[PDB]
Amino acid sequence: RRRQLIRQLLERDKTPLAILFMAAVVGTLVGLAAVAFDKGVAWLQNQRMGALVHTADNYPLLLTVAFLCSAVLAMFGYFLVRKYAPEAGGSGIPEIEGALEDQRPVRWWRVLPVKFFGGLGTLGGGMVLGREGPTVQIGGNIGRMVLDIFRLKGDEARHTLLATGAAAGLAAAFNAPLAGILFIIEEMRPQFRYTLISIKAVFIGVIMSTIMYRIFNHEVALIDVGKLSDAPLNTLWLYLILGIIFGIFGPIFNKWVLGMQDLLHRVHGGNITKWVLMGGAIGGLCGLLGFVAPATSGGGFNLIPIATAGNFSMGMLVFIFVARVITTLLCFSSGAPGGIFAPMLALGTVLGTAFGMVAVELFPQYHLEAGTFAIAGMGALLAASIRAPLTGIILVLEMTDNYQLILPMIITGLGATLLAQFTGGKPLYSAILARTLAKQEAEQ
Amino acid sequence: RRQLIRQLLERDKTPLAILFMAAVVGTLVGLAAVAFDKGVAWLQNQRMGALVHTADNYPLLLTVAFLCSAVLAMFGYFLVRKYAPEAGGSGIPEIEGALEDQRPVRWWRVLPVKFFGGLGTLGGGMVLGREGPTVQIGGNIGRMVLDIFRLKGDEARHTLLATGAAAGLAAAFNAPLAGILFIIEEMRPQFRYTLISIKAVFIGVIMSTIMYRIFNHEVALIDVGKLSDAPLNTLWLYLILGIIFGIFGPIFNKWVLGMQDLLHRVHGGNITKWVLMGGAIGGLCGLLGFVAPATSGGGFNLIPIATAGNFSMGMLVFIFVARVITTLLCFSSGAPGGIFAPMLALGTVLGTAFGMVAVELFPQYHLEAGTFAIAGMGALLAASIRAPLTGIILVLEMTDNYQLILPMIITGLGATLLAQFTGGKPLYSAILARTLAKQEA
Ligand SMILES: [F-]
Ligand SMILES: [F-]
Repeated sequence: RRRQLIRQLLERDKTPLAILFMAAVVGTLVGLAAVAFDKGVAWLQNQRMGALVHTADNYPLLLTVAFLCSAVLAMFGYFLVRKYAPEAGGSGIPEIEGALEDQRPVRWWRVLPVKFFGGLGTLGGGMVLGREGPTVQIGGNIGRMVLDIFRLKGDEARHTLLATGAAAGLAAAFNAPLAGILFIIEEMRPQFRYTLISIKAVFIGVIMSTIMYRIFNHEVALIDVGKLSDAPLNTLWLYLILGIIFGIFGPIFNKWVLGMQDLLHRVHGGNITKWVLMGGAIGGLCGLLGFVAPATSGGGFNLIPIATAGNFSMGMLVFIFVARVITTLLCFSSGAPGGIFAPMLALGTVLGTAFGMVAVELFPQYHLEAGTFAIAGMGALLAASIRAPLTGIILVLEMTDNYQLILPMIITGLGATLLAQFTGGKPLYSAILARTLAKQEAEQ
Repeated sequence: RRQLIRQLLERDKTPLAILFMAAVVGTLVGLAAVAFDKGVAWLQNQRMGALVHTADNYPLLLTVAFLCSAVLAMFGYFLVRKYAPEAGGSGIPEIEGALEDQRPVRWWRVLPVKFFGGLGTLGGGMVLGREGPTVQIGGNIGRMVLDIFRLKGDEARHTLLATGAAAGLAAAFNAPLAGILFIIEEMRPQFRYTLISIKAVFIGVIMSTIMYRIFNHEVALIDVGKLSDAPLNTLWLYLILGIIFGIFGPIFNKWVLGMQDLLHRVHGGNITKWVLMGGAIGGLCGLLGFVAPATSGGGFNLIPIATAGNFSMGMLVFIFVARVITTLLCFSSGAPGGIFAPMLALGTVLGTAFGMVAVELFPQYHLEAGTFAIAGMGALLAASIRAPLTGIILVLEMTDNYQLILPMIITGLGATLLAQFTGGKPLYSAILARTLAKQEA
């Protein structure tokens, strides 16, 4: 196989100029789409705040329009899903993972407007769900759309522009080019066999995406956490312990999401009307909570900087974790459109923060900042539930810019994946793609 | 399909034996890396103490500089030609080859040869990098524990071979991420599926890196400080720089390939002419290493000086040209040692130089030449080696200027794109190719 290799080695990294140029087009569109989705979600969150001020006096009246406003956007969001694109329910990452395995269709004439407007409903409603879901799926669909439209032939191209769309989609959601590129080549591409995905092409797509997000979102980070302290070698072992804690919690959380998926399916049975109604119910609870306890609802990015800063009481940190596990499960396992990726960042941060606080009081010889532990914890549920540690690590890095915590981040994440393996849990995105592929055979 | 459904449910279940064994490879590679590194510096130190003992007679001191290196160089080329020829050059093509199951991992021979061979050429003050030694030694250690413990399986032969080379790049740069990424972007078999456990390579890189940190904490290899940000209206300049690196990459690639041949003439393959040529080249490096230290050595000392704009335009043009020369000479001569880091110094100098032109041409941009230095620093890597992802994340891990991530990515990508469009190849892949073809011929 030697002579073939020599031929192959000499022909390496020669992506067809067509695919390279098209990567740039996919990037650019995904980016603008992502920017819009973001700007849309923000506008609805804002009109909702403008309603609570038009009725800021009558608390029971105000507690009502807080509920209804979400409920309507929730329902409308669930409705676009169940009626026109069932594949746009849930995250949007198993579905494009499916598409990379050539085992799920990319119906872009339906998913684009369903994911976009349906997500705009759930997120803009104030539900506990992340933009990644929508942007990744949207991005890949936009990937497919420019494939079809220019009728590019080849396996390389289909897989490439599909992958580029998802990577440009993740990048634009977090202002995280490296994490987008990495996510594809760690999680997203097909895991069990070879593929022809030009990394350089995913690259170009991602760049263009990130430049578009930059044209419209310059000067304000999603997460400013400032420059935290260092970690001395004698402190490293504590991070292993935090990893192990995520590691056994990872799989447990995974069960609750799959389990809740089932338990919630009972309530509506498949029925579009019960389902939509159950959507406005969960939706409204979030709009409500988003007023009376805003750290238990929404994206959770706001409470990231706070937990890292030490401005939360252990009691509040325990409250926020428990509550959010509850609302994360409700919002995602109910099948609304939207990711579960970003909400795992908040759950991560909170849990680590609290660990840091206990680490500070038990160990003053160490000179701890509980904030280093929050930051090692932020990508850690990503590690133990999604089993994409290399991506959560680089993603947290890009968002928090605390490179001195590298060793700490890597060790925590790693400890989490190891214990997630060892206690019999599985990558959450893969376990979802599976039940969906298996239902695509059970009813046959 | 039903195959897939059973695959997804079984995903990321690396055999515990492979995981525990990664820990030991990483540790052994970390230790070995450290030892290699302290060895090199010690010898570099001695040579500095010999120039002090004779610091009066200028033509005498020029001599003992030449000789101390010449001898060490000779001892280095010697250990390779005599006991382990697969430990000539960089060492990455070889391990790549190994992972393709097309080259042998003779660890009983490569470990001591690459270690002491590297010790000589590097410690003598030649323009080479510790990666070659450390990645090869690390892969070889990986095979070594695999043999010794008799681990059967393709996954085990491919994983432990990989975690060893990642751990050895991590340890030579204090870049745990770049270690990991180099495996997935460049080292792994590029044209077919492989069962290499990413989680396991990770573990090896952690243990490797920790070892290095036990013995090298509190000092970084490159400190550059915090540089300015890069305005959107400033981004197109980085595209241009990457274009410049993109056309030069392939040309420089030809030159390393050709100089390999043109030096292979001088000695014909003969151990004595070869080891002698070695001491001339090494002698030249210990000599330049005193009269103009910027033209010789690893190159790390001038990167901060270049980034802080503390060189003149002329002094940069010189240093660059001077290094193109002493880089080809040192590495195309077959001396044990990587070409990977000497590209970092090259990429930095070109950048700074481009940066300085930008400053005087566009005062409206409020530019800092150091930002082009950092964008360029991993750009030659992108152009010649064609691992832009590993380049970018490596420079990030060493320079800590993340606000330059767009400019760095843009320049690097403009580098790979133009390298491809001008017919250049992945230099590591071109070398493994050359070696596999000269095999079956
Ligand atoms: F998700
Ligand atoms: F090299």
